[PDB]
Amino acid sequence: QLAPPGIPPGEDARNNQSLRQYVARPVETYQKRSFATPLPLTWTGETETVGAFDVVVPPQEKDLPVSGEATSAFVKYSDMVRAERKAALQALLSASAAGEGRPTCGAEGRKFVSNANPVLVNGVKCVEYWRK
Amino acid sequence: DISTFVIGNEIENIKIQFIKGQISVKEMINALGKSSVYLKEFYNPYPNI
Amino acid sequence: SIVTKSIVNADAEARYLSPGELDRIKSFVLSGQRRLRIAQTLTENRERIVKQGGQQLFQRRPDVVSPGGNAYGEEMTATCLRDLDYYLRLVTYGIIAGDVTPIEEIGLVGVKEMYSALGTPISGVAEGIRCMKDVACSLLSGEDAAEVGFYFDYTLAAMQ
Amino acid sequence: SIVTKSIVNADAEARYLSPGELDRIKSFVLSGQRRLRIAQTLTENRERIVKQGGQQLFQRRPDVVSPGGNAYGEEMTATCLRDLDYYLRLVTYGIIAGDVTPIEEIGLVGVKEMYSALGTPISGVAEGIRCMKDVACSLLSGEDAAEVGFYFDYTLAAMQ
Amino acid sequence: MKTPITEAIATADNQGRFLSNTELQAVNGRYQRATASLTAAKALTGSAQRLITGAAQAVYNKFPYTTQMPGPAYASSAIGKAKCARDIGYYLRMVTYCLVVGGTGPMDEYLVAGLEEINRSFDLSPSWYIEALQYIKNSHGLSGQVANEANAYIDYAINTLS
Amino acid sequence: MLDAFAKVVAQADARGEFLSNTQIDALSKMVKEGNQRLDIVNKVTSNASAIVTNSARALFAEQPQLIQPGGNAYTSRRMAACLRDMEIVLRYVSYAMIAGDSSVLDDRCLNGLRETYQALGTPGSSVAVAIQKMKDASVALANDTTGTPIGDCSSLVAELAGYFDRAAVSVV
Amino acid sequence: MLDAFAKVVAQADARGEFLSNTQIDALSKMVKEGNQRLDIVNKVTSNASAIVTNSARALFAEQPQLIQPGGNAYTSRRMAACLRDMEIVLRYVSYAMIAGDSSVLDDRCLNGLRETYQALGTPGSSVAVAIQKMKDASVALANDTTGTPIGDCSSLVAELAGYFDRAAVSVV
Amino acid sequence: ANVAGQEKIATISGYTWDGQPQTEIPGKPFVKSIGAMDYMDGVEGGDVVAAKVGAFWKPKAPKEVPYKRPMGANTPELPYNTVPRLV
Amino acid sequence: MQDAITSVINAADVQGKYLDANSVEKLRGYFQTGELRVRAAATIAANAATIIKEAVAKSLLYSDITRPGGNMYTTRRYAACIRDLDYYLRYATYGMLAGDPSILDERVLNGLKETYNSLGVPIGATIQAIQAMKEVTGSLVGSDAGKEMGLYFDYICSGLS
Amino acid sequence: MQDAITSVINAADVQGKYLDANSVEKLRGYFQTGELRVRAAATIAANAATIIKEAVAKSLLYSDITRPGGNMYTTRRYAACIRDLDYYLRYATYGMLAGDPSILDERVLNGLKETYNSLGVPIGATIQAIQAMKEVTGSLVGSDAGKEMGLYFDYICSGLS
Amino acid sequence: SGYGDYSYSTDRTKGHVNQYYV
Amino acid sequence: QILKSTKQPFLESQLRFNQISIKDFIKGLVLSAPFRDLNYNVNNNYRFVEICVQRVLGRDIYNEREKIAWSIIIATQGLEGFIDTLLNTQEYLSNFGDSIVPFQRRRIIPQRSKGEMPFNLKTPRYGIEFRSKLAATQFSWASPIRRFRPQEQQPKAGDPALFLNMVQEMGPG
Ligand SMILES: C=CC1=C(C)[C@@H](Cc2[nH]c(/C=C3N=C(/C=C4\NC(=O)[C@H](C)[C@H]4CC)C(C)=C\3CCC(=O)O)c(CCC(=O)O)c2C)NC1=O
Ligand SMILES: C=CC1=C(C)[C@@H](Cc2[nH]c(/C=C3N=C(/C=C4\NC(=O)[C@H](C)[C@H]4CC)C(C)=C\3CCC(=O)O)c(CCC(=O)O)c2C)NC1=O
Ligand SMILES: C=CC1=C(C)[C@@H](Cc2[nH]c(/C=C3N=C(/C=C4\NC(=O)[C@H](C)[C@H]4CC)C(C)=C\3CCC(=O)O)c(CCC(=O)O)c2C)NC1=O
Ligand SMILES: C=CC1=C(C)[C@@H](Cc2[nH]c(/C=C3N=C(/C=C4\NC(=O)[C@H](C)[C@H]4CC)C(C)=C\3CCC(=O)O)c(CCC(=O)O)c2C)NC1=O
Ligand SMILES: CCC1=C(C)/C(=C/C2=NC(=C\c3[nH]c(/C=C4\NC(=O)[C@H](C)[C@H]4CC)c(C)c3CCC(=O)O)/C(CCC(=O)O)=C2C)NC1=O
Ligand SMILES: CCC1=C(C)/C(=C/C2=NC(=C\c3[nH]c(/C=C4\NC(=O)[C@H](C)[C@H]4CC)c(C)c3CCC(=O)O)/C(CCC(=O)O)=C2C)NC1=O
Ligand SMILES: CCC1=C(C)/C(=C/C2=NC(=C\c3[nH]c(/C=C4\NC(=O)[C@H](C)[C@H]4CC)c(C)c3CCC(=O)O)/C(CCC(=O)O)=C2C)NC1=O
Ligand SMILES: CCC1=C(C)/C(=C/C2=NC(=C\c3[nH]c(/C=C4\NC(=O)[C@H](C)[C@H]4CC)c(C)c3CCC(=O)O)/C(CCC(=O)O)=C2C)NC1=O
Ligand SMILES: CCC1=C(C)/C(=C/C2=NC(=C\c3[nH]c(/C=C4\NC(=O)[C@H](C)[C@H]4CC)c(C)c3CCC(=O)O)/C(CCC(=O)O)=C2C)NC1=O
Ligand SMILES: CCC1=C(C)/C(=C/C2=NC(=C\c3[nH]c(/C=C4\NC(=O)[C@H](C)[C@H]4CC)c(C)c3CCC(=O)O)/C(CCC(=O)O)=C2C)NC1=O
Repeated sequence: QLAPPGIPPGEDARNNQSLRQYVARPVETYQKRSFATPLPLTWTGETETVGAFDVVVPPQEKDLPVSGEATSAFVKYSDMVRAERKAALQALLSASAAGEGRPTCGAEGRKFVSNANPVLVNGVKCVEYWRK
Repeated sequence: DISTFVIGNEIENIKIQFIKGQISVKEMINALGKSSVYLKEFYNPYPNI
Repeated sequence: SIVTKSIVNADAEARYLSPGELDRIKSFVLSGQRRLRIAQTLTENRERIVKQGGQQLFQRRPDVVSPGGNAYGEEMTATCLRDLDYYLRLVTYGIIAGDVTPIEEIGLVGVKEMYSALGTPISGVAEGIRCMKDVACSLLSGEDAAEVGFYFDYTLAAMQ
Repeated sequence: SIVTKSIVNADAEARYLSPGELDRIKSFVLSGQRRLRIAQTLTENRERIVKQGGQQLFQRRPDVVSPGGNAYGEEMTATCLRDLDYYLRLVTYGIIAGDVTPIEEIGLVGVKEMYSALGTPISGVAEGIRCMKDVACSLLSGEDAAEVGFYFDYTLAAMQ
Repeated sequence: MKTPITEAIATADNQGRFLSNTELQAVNGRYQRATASLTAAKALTGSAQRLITGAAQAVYNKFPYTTQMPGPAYASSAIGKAKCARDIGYYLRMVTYCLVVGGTGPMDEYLVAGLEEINRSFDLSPSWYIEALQYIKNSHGLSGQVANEANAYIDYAINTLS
Repeated sequence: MLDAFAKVVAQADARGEFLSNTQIDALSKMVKEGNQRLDIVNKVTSNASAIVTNSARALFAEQPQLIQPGGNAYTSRRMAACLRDMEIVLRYVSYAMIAGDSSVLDDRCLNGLRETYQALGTPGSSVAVAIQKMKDASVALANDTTGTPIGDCSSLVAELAGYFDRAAVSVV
Repeated sequence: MLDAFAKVVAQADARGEFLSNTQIDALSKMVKEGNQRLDIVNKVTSNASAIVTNSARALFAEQPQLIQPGGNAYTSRRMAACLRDMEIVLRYVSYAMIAGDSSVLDDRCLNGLRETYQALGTPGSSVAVAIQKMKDASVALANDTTGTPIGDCSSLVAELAGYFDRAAVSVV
Repeated sequence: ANVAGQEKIATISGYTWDGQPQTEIPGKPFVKSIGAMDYMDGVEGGDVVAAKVGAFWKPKAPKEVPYKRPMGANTPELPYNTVPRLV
Repeated sequence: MQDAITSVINAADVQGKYLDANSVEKLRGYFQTGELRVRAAATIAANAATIIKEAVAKSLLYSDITRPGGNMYTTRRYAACIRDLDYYLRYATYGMLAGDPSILDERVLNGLKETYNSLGVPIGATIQAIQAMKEVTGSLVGSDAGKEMGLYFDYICSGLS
Repeated sequence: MQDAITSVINAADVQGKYLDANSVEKLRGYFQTGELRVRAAATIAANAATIIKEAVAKSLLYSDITRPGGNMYTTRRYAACIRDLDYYLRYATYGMLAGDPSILDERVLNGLKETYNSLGVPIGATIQAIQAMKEVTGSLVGSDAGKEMGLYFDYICSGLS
Repeated sequence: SGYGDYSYSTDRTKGHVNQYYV
Repeated sequence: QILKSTKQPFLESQLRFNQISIKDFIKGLVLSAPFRDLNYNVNNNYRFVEICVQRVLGRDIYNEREKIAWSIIIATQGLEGFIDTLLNTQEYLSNFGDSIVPFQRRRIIPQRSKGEMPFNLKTPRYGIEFRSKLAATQFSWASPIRRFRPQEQQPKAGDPALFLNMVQEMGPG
């Protein structure tokens, strides 16, 4: 090859060094010098930089007025819960029952708990296979 | 570790005596278990069972 | 949601789901794109929907904010708007769940016990949600704000 | 106290209490009249014992109160005296309990972990208790100053 | 830092030679003055809290707009008032470092290098800190050559701010 | 250093061909948006000390251990070098906005800045937080009208936020 | 480069604290030694040509391969560079004696020196033998009376011997 | 480690903020600075108030008795024309 | 009793925050598979008796639990099995639609292994019946739908173990 | 006690198959972040005492758990906290390196909330201490590394809740 | 269980609850 | 390090009055007291040769033996003989002479987009060696201001203080 970096070839100081006092030459390369740093390519038509013609401002709350199988899907949907809900709406209002018991929370807190879902307490029916 | 339930003055008797090599591990554990740091934690608040 | 109580309905009856139940889970998930667009409108309009919600509430019920009202002073009025931010949030849950099941077990079950026990006029908080409804439906079209409308008036119904 | 650890000593040894243990529970309870008088002196002298306690502490350790010291400013200096009020209180417990058992499991066990973790110089707080000791023993006779000072220097020993 | 000791090493190091008798005399003169210097640093430390709370009050008496004007730069809040007394304590702490070391080396390194760029950026005024240091110069209570050494480093800070 | 006009020439040169008719028309849109690009840069350099100082003040409120004794921005000199870094990054982000290409920003500002902070011990995660505070302080002063005619500068403030994000990623 | 007095200031600035009362009393003992710390620096500077040359001559008598052809101290330029290195390590030990702190010694002299002698081929185990011979020539000359008043300088020649031991283990 | 430095007992070379070990000479880790304070006596438990290390009731002897004598049968062995290596 | 939408709303509500991009990101993932789950639950409803008949004949039909002394000998005991296996194939259908196995431990798993130990029902043969029932369910609904329905079967088998 | 590689090997082994493209695909994803985790665990080891001192002073040092009667009054009780907070900052460092939170519930989470209820330790103040400790940890290690270390803090807070 | 030990009732302490204004 | 603590106003006055040249101004900035405090006292003799070759001669160190060869000028002649030897090389006088300020010579190739990492970024004022003795820290111990009660400056999520001021509108309109 050559000498190592910096060593004038032929003026080494470890030529006839004794082995008993020989010190191993440390390894040093041309990395940490700046001449051997890899630059951007830039003759193959590629610069590493970025600027205009890069950045796009994408609106991604607003992709478009959303697809037809969301609205055409939709308007089918609440044609099929509309009869449900207003039946369930004034099932609340003139279900204006009286009051039992003593008010345990201020003035409310009577026998039944307010707006409690009856399907939960009433939907789990215990059943005996071969009921007897 | 001894840190949050000792005061500092309890078992430095045993540590320095062990770091110097004067006592082996088993003496260090036996002297550790029969110190009042142990019965203040594992003997006082529990029954004999 | 419509998915969970269409299941627990057919769960109790020892049967699977009928076409009437499975053509609506099907119809609901194709509706899911349109639901997130509606809840997305109310999500970052809470500054105006709540602020302007408490706008008409005090103009219609000055007693609750006047001295002696429950929401009197700088303190209670802040909490006075805090509850409206709660109920506006639950309506966003009901729109995405396709049902008032999220609004049912949060903010509706036993709500009269809380507000009676807090000294708050429950009719007054019902007036607050109605004022939010006119602001919310003014932010949306045609049918959309119709589904996300039906959820406020359900909360109005259960809150009295 | 002397009563509780003379018990737990003889408790561990599977035996009752010897005359050496029962002639000292006896000797301690007859000492109880004189102990409450001593603790009664320190009880309503905390205004002077603490404030003059922090007097000599800052004159001897101006670093802790100087800018950069741990107790710098109006804030930390108030807490700077708060700890001295704590340790002066525990000494009143030790005098009535006849032992540093109250001072042991309060303010002594793991004290270096706290003050090291607070950035406080533990040697500095030891200097504070010594300044309180000279004020405390200056308030009592020689027979009492051999006790009230006696509990401070134990706190000095465990605090370094 | 710039001490009397390191300015003697540096004089010998700048030419590549050993410490001559020129440099031993400069180190000896540090040891004669250090008796008055280490009793001034001990006394400024011992009365540091009563000197900082007094000097912050001297700034608010002379410049009362700093407690009334809204804005981040002023001590018109409890957070702004704690940061003012933090700064008085920075200036007093560097003085007792210069008395211990024996030269204007700690506050050259920690305080005065880059100080003009901060006061321009954060809208602080060097006349606030001159008034705070003129209080400490008149209220530390020292006398003799102990007060000569303490005032020699307080006047070094007033000359950099002005 | 090359701007947006010189990058489409440098890429067409490695192909050895003239610019097309749609490549001239895409550059004629960048000439028509030139006065609005010149008012993004005019607003972030006429307020350069307010972008830097208000964002530094917001950083030591959020990360108050940087100005504690022993900390990273604790002295007068480490505080002045901290504001020097925020003023340098805002200088080279503003250079990349008038060019349209982030070439000068990483040729001579971001070139080796991550390994400068590692040899020094400076926390690069906190420098990225400081850049993100200078970003939204700069895009808030970009889309306010205040002496400009009304129009759409929406794709220009998206590009300006892109150079601020490029600098904050390249530092940690 | 900072002395014994500026070392305790730099340790207290990292905590942001004033000096303790025991820290100031321990600096008043270094002032009290004083005159005799300056006696040790005066005694190893007035003999600095003879510390180096007598312990160089003693080094090539025990290790004769160092001056054999091919050895590391064989030529005129390589021999004059061994005596130049012994005179430099003796220079920065006397700087660290007058400062009371090994901070001028291991920033200016000892930092990077082990990796430098390995790049040159210089046997660092033999440099350490030449440093330990200058140590014995210095501590035998530190505690002779010869124009000084009689007293106890034993805690200061234990510090001078500690600087020579630090330079001799950091060279290999 | 912070208590020992804060107490002026001894400064313990720790880690820099990214976690590399501290060192005064860049060869090996945890090397410390020394001088005018590790050889000075009487401040061993310095700033630990009322510390009692060793015979605190008496000043120690001067002990300024430096002489090296002929160490028969234990003068250390090492090679000639050499200097010993190590791994 | 929460579905995928209920669980997403609960976690987003339990922190008091709105439905951010991450919460809606999973919700969109559930709506994408909404078409697959209904058809999976469609065919399972049709072939409920056929699936259970295939599982028992493939796993535990002729083993000696079926013979005298085995755990399934008497006709009441045999009839309890297909009644019992019907719940596993039914509740697993509910978990497949709801996209969340909360209904299983709410209504099936709790007190289940503690009940079989009382009756002395062999948990080992039970899981293999469900495993075989999981194997036939992947036949009908396909691969990915079988992956979905199969994901709740072993959830039952895991907790029942 | 499994890392990301152990969990990938277990799932690929539990089906008896080799490491296919999907199993190695996640393993390559873990090796890419291997450089980030060590530097994250590097600075956390350096500033362990500083992070815990910052969290307690920012969350629960100004409160009435610190005052008499509060849960942290006596010096033994205060010293137990920073001992206790050290494990959360330490074990979270292990999860950040291993890339899998299995070590947390194996050695921290199990019997933890059941232990604090025994002692009467407030779980509410504990999580906010860890949340504040998570906030300072994002300061040191950066954003994405804070996202990694932060991903195991709330795992502790979730299970400890 | 000691000279300083915790009981829930004597805790008079907004820390099991966390209204951070106290 | 361009601070007015580090300005040299009398070197500047002798340059404006044509007394010294730019070669004497460049020499006076290396031998100045801010350059010895901030740069020379935080490097060893080998990395400081790398700093002064990159900033005075305008080019990079050739290899690790050029650093060794020049670092013995600082140890035996001091810093004043090292910058006289560097300024009197023919590499300096052919490029800058005595009237031109130095620069980084030939950093970027004419058609490329990137450069070669400018020298103030390649070597900062301290490095890996010396960095450990004097870096800074992150969170030391200093007992800072306690910010007092501190959540509460960022209200926690449920809580009705985020709507304070929005209560404000409430009246009239
Ligand atoms: C006291 C005992 C003692 C020794 C044995 C030698 C050992 C020794 N040999 C070499 C050095 C060498 N040794 C060889 C050896 C050989 N050449 C070949 O091609 C064959 C493999 C073999 C011949 C038989 C070579 C080529 C070199 C030169 C290496 C080089 O310069 O690259 C070196 C390096 C220094 C130098 O350049 O000489 C040392 C220490 N030296 C001693 O002091
Ligand atoms: C004979 C009458 C007749 C029509 C009017 C259309 C009507 C129509 N449009 C779409 C569907 C669509 N059509 C478009 C097209 C566009 N969107 C835009 O913004 C652009 C203007 C334009 C492309 C250039 C898109 C994007 C969809 C998908 C909508 C969605 O996202 O769901 C579909 C469903 C799939 C498809 O076939 O595309 C149908 C049937 N088709 C017909 O057979
Ligand atoms: C030397 C400095 C220098 C400048 C700053 C500009 C200043 C400038 N800007 C505009 C012109 C303009 N400037 C803006 C910019 C904006 N409008 C907004 O609402 C946003 C806040 C902002 C985006 C950045 C717009 C939108 C126009 C065009 C107005 C239109 O729509 O016609 C014009 C008139 C020419 C034209 O209309 O094209 C001029 C002279 N030119 C210069 O030579
Ligand atoms: C050139 C440098 C230099 C100095 C040191 C001082 C010189 C100096 N040293 C001492 C004073 C002294 N010098 C010594 C030193 C020693 N005695 C021994 O037997 C040891 C061999 C040696 C220590 C290594 C002692 C011990 C004293 C004090 C006298 C005593 O303790 O009896 C005094 C007397 C002043 C006094 O005691 O108050 C003076 C002027 N000035 C200078 O310019
Ligand atoms: C998600 C469902 C939900 C609701 C609704 C709810 C109710 C609710 N409202 C409260 C108080 C309160 N709420 C209000 C609000 C009002 N007062 C008025 O004047 C008006 C009529 C009304 C609003 C329109 C006020 C004033 C208080 C404080 C009452 C008091 O201090 O006594 C509180 C106690 C305070 C607190 O938690 O900090 C609760 C829990 N919390 C919930 O989680
Ligand atoms: C009963 C046993 C007992 C003790 C001793 C105790 C100490 C204790 N000291 C504290 C703070 C403190 N303590 C100090 C103390 C000092 N500064 C100085 O310069 C002096 C050396 C020293 C006092 C003499 C300071 C400055 C703080 C506040 C630290 C900070 O704000 O960061 C705190 C945190 C705030 C608080 O809750 O009070 C506790 C818990 N707690 C206990 O239960
Ligand atoms: C150790 C060397 C050192 C010095 C000298 C130093 C000064 C210093 N003072 C500052 C702020 C400050 N300084 C003050 C002080 C005052 N304002 C007033 O109205 C009072 C009259 C006056 C008290 C004398 C205030 C209120 C701030 C906060 C200003 C802001 O936040 O913008 C800041 C801005 C960063 C921060 O908010 O902490 C620095 C860097 N920092 C250092 O590290
Ligand atoms: C023109 C292109 C260019 C860039 C980008 C650049 C960065 C750069 N910033 C530096 C230092 C610095 N950078 C900071 C910055 C910070 N520390 C913090 O804690 C904050 C998080 C943060 C900003 C607020 C500090 C404090 C230093 C001083 C480090 C020191 O000298 O100890 C240094 C060290 C060299 C010196 O001070 O002499 C360089 C080279 N230099 C350049 O020439
Ligand atoms: C940090 C303060 C500092 C030191 C200490 C230093 C040493 C240093 N010693 C060198 C060479 C040398 N050093 C030695 C020394 C020795 N070889 C032996 O065999 C003996 C064991 C030992 C003498 C006791 C020799 C022989 C050379 C010449 C190597 C050569 O010519 O290639 C060189 C190469 C330049 C030259 O001398 O021509 C430097 C830079 N440089 C510095 O900046
Ligand atoms: C590695 C997984 C692991 C953890 C986490 C663990 C916790 C643990 N925390 C304990 C106590 C404790 N923990 C605390 C903690 C606190 N007080 C507060 O106010 C805060 C909310 C909180 C600090 C964040 C306190 C005060 C005690 C002492 C309780 C007592 O003495 O009654 C104890 C009792 C024994 C002892 O500390 O020696 C254990 C075993 N053990 C483990 O193996």
